Amino acid sequence: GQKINPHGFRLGITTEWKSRWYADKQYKDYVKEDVAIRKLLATGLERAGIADVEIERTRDRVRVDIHTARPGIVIGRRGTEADRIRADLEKLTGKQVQLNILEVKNPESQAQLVAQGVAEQLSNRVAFRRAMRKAIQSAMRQPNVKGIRVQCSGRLGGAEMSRSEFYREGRVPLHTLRADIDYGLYEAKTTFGRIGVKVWIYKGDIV
Amino acid sequence: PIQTVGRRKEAVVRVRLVPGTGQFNLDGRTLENYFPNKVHQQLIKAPLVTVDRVDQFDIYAHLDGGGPSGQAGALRLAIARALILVQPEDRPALKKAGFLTRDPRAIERKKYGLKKARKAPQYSKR
Amino acid sequence: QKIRIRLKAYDHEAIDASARKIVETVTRTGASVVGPVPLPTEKNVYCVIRSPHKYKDSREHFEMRTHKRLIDILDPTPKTVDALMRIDLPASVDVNIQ
Amino acid sequence: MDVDVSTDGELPGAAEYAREKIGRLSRRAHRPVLHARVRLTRHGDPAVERPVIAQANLDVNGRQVRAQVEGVNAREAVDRLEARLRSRLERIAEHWEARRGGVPAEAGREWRHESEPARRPGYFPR
Amino acid sequence: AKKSKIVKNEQRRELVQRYAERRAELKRTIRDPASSPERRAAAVSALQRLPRDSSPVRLRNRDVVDGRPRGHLRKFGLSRVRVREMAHRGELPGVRKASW
Amino acid sequence: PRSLKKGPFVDDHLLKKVDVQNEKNTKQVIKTWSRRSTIIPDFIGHTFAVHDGRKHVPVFVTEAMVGHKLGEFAPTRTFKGH
Amino acid sequence: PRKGPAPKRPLVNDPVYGSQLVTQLVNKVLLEGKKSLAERIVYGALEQAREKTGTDPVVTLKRALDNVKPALEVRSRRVGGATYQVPVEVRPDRSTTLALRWLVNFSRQRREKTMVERLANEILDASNGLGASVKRREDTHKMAEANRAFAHY
Amino acid sequence: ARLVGVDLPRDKRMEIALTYIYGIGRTRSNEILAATGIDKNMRTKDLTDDQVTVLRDYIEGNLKVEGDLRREVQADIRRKIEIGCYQGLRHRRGLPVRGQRTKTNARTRKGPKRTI
RNA sequence: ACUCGUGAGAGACUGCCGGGGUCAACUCGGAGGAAGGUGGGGAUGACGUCAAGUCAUCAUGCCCCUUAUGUCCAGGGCUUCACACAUGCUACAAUGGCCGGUACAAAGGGCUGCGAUGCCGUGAGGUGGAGCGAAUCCUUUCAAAGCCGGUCUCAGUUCGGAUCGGGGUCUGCAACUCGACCCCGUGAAGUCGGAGUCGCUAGUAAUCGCAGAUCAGCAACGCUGCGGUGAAUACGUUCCCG
Repeated sequence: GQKINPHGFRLGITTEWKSRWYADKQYKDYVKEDVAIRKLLATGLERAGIADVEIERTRDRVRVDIHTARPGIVIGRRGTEADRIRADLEKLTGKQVQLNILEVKNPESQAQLVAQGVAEQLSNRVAFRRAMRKAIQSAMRQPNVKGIRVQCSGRLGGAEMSRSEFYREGRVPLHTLRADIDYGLYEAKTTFGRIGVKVWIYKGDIV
Repeated sequence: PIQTVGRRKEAVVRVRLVPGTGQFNLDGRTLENYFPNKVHQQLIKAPLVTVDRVDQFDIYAHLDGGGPSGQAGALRLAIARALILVQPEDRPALKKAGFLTRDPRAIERKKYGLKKARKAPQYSKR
Repeated sequence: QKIRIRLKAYDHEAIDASARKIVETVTRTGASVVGPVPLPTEKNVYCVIRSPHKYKDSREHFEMRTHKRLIDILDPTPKTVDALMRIDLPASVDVNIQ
Repeated sequence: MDVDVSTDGELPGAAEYAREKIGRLSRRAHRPVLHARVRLTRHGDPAVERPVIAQANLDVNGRQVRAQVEGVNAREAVDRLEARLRSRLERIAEHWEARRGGVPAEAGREWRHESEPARRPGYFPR
Repeated sequence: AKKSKIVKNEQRRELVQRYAERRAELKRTIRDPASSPERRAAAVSALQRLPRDSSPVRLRNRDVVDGRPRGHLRKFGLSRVRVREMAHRGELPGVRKASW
Repeated sequence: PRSLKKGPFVDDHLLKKVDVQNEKNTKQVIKTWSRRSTIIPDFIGHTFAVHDGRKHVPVFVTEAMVGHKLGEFAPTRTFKGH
Repeated sequence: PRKGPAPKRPLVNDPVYGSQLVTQLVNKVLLEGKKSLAERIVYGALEQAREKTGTDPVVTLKRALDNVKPALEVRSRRVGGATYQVPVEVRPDRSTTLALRWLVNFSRQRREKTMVERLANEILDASNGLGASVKRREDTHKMAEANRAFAHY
Repeated sequence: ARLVGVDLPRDKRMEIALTYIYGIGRTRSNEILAATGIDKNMRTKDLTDDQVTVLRDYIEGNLKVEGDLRREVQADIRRKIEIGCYQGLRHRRGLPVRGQRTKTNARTRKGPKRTI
C-alpha cells in the first residue's frame, strides 16, 4: 500500500465532502440511504459520464445533484428520464427528493471522466498506449491543467502476465497539500478480466 | 492587584500576590497541609530565595489539574512571573536561573503498534 | 423570557457564518443578544486497520469533530420570533431552539 | 537434534523424511542448536512446475540460519533444503579455522580494515 | 458474505419489531418485582413458547451494504473496510484523517 | 448457575413426555435432544436417550444426579491418548 | 553517540543537605519512579549513620565514596582482530557513578531487615574500609594490575 | 496450645493463628473472635485454659473443621466421580474440571511436566 | 478581573552580534525571546522489490456443483491434550503484605442509554427512579501509585495466588460441553530464572490508575487512547546487525 487517496489527503483543506447534512440519531440510516442512492445512480446511468454525485438532506426534502458530461442523455425531453428517476427515488423512501442535473464545464479536465473514457476505449479493442496518449494530449490541451498522470494496471492487451504502465506530463506533486490533485479511478471490463485505470490531474494551487 | 498563571504539563496554577507575610494559602490549605514534600516546597520557594524576598509576600494560589509535582512546578513559574511583574529590575536573576522559562515537556502520545510512546513489542527472530 | 439557540455543525466556517447571520437578523428585528458563545468541540475518534486481511500493526485513525455555538436573546418580540422561523441555513448546520 | 515439521494439506511421508534429513546437520553446526523448524507447503495451481516449497530455521546458539527451496515433490525439496542449509552452516562457522585466513595478520602486509595502523612519530622521518 | 445470510437478519429484525415491542417485554416486567406472582403466572414458560427469533440476543448487526459480520462500527453501520474507503471519498460528513 | 428466582429450567418437550410417562407408573426410554434441561425429582426412574452430537446415550437417572443437567452424562469429545 | 557526545542532565542540589552527591545517591536508589520512597530511605540511612558515628553524615558519605571510588578499570578491546582485557584509567564522573552503584547494590543484598539499615551499615563499613564495595574495588584494581601487560594499546 | 487437635504456632496474633485450623480462614477467624470475645491481636502464648475451651466449644458448636471437613470433601468428590458426570471423569484422569484450557497450561492438575 | 472554552492574529525567519570559513554553502558561540537553529509529536511512504498477503470485505477471467459443494433446522465442534514454540499477565516479597485516615488528573461515553438520593443485602447485587441527547445530570463530588498512623519481623510466611469443595448474583430462550462476577473454605509451583535473547536516549524506560471500540453478557491479562510519579547512561565506532 503506497499512496493514500488524494481526495482523502486534502479532505479538510482543498476538497469538499460529497454529502452535506447533519444527523445525530439518524446517522446510520442516512448513510444507508445515501449509499443506496449512489449505487442506484451509478447503475442506472452509464452512457453519460457521471462525474460526481452530491446529496443534501434537510428533514423531508432531499437534494441530489449529479454532474454529467451529457445532460441530454439523462433527461427525458418530455421528462421521461426525469419522471423515471424521480419515481424510483420516491421508491427509495427519500420522501420528497428533488434533483438538480448539472453539466461539467470542461470534461477533459475532470479526472473521473478521463478515467471513464480511457476505460471504455480500453474495453473494446484499443491498445492502451493509444488511449493514454490521447487522454494526456486532450487534457494537456486544456487551459488550466498543469500536470496529468495516467496509470492502468492488469492483464493489459489480453496478456497472461499483469503489468503496470504510467505516463506523466508536467507536475504532479502528490505530497504537496495545497496543490489540488483531481483523482479518478475506474475499472475497465475486458473479456480477459478487469483492468484498473487511475488518473491524476494537477491544476495549480488553492489558497 | 496582580495575577499570573503557571502551567507545567497540564497543571495550571493561578496566583494572587499581596505584600503580606509569607503565608501560603493554597485553595484554602497551607504549604504543609498541601505539598507535604520537602523537595517540592524548596522548588516553590527557590525563586524567592534567589530574590531574597522571603516572608514579605502574602500568596493566594489556585490549583487545578495534574499531580503534586506538576502543580509545584507551575506554582514556581507563577511565583516567578508575579515577581517579575512586581519588581522588574530583578529579571536577570530569575532569567539566568531559568525560572522564567515554561517547561515544554508533555506526555508523549501513545503510538499504534507500540505498547507505549516509545516501548516496542518484543520481537522474536527465532 | 429568553429562548436558547443551539448550533451544531461539522464545519467551523459554516457555523460561524450561521451565527453571524442569526445575530444580524435578530438585531434587524430589534432584540438584545449575548453573542456566539463558543463551546467545547466534541471529538469522536475511530481506529481501523488498513489492509482487508492481515497487516494489523498498520492502523488509520479518523475523527469526527462537532462545533457548538450558543445563541441567547432577550425581549422576544413576535417579529423576532417570526423572523427566527423565517431563516434559511445550510443543511450542514442544525439549529436547536429551547 | 529435535526438529518440528509443520506441513499442510497433502504431503504423506514428507515429515519423517524431512525430520531425518535435517536432524543429521546437528554435528555440522559448530555451536549447539537451540531450535529447528521445517515447514512444507504445496502450491495449489497445477501450472506451477515446482509446487513444493520447503523452509527451515535453525537457532545456532542465537544465530539465525534459514533456507528455502522449491521442488517437484517432498523428497527433492527436502534434499535441496539439506544442501542449502549445509552451505549456510559452512559459511556461518566463525570458529578459529573459519577466521584464520581473515585475521589481518600479514605483518605490514595485505592492508585490511582491522589491520593495525602504523605507529607514527611526531617529527618527519627525513 | 452470502445473500442467504444477509437476508436472514432482516426477518429477525421485523420479527423482533413485531414481538419484542410489547409481548417479549411485558412478561419481563412481571418477573422483576418479587411481589409479582411469578410462580403461578408461568410467564417464564410462556416466554419460552415464543419463537427464538423474537429474542434480540440472536440479532447480528452486519455491514449495511456488504454483509461483513466483523469489524462493525455502530455510528455508521459500516464495516471497517468500507468506512475507510468511504471516508477517503468524503461521503460521510464530518469525517477525516486524524493527527495530534 | 442459574438464579434461584427464575427456577430450574426444563424444556417443555421432555417435561410433558415424563409427566405422561409417570401418569401410568411405567418408565420407557425417552429420546431427547435438550442437553440444557435440568434433572428434576420427577425423572428419578426414567431412562433418557440424551443426544451427544452423533448418537443418543442412554442415561438412567438416580437420586444423586438430581439438580444437574442431562449434558453432564452425555460426553461429547472422545479422547484415548496419543 | 555516533555523531558525537550527548548533553548531560544538570540535576539539582538537595534541599536539606545542600550537596550534589546525595541527589545522585537518591537517583541511584530510585525504583519505579517512587522518588519519595527513595528520599525517605536515603534520609533515614544518613540519620542512622549520623547517630552511629555522631558527626555530619555527608563527610562520612564522602569518605566512603573515596574508599570505594576506583581509578583503574578493565575493558575488552579489539585491536588487530584479537580481544584482550585492557586496564584503562577512569574519568572522575565514571568513578563516582561506579562507586555509587556498587554501594547501592551491595547494600541491596545485605541482611539488615530494612533498606535503611542495610544502606546505613554498608556506608559505615565503607567509611571504615570494611565494606563489600571496598572489596569489589580491591578486586577491580587487582584485575587492572594483573593485565598491565596490555596497557600499551 | 492444642485446639481441636491442632497445635497453634508459638507466637502469632490470634486470628492468623486460628487460620492454621484446616476449616478456618481469615474471615472465619475474625468473626469467631469477634463473637466469642477474645481479642484478635493477642499472641498465642498469652491464652488461658478458659479461652482455649471457649474457642473449642464454639468451634465444635457452629463450625466443621479438620477431619470431618476433609472426609466430607473427599466424599463429595467421590460421589461426583461415581455418578459418571463430566466433572466425574475430569477428576478421574486428573484434568482441570472448570473449563480451563488444556492445550498448553494446566500443569497444576497435570503435575510436573513429563517429556515424550 | 484571573483561568478555561473557540474564532482571528502575532511570534523563529540564522532575524542580529562575534569568530571560523573560497566571502560560498555551511559551521561554532552569544544576546533577545515562551521557544534557536528542520522547537516536540503526528499525518504524509519516490521508481520499484519480494509472482509478499488477501478469489473468505468487495469485485472479477476461466474451471467446477446445481435434487447438490445451494438452502432451512436441532444438537455438537471451532474450547479436544503426552508435548513443542510465541506474545503477555501475576509473582517469588520488607523500596513489602494487611488495616484506618487522607491529597491531587486528563481524556472519553450515555435515549428504550447513563442512570443519582434512599432503602434492602456482607458482596456481586435487588427495588426504585431524581436529572440528563448532556462544558449543566450520570460516569459518583471522579482515580491509583502518594502522604500519615498501626501491625506484621524475613518464614514457602499475614508472601504467592493456582487448583479444588460448597453456596450465590447478573445477562440471556438457554451459562453441561462452554460466561463474567461475589462469599466461605482450600492454599500448588514459585527463593529472581542455563545457553541464548528483547525494548528503551527524557517527560523516555520503569511503575500507577482511568477511558473507548466490539459488545445482551463476557474469555479483555488483548488492542486503541489518556493522564500521575518519574530515572540511569552515551567514553567512542574496533567488533555484531541493517
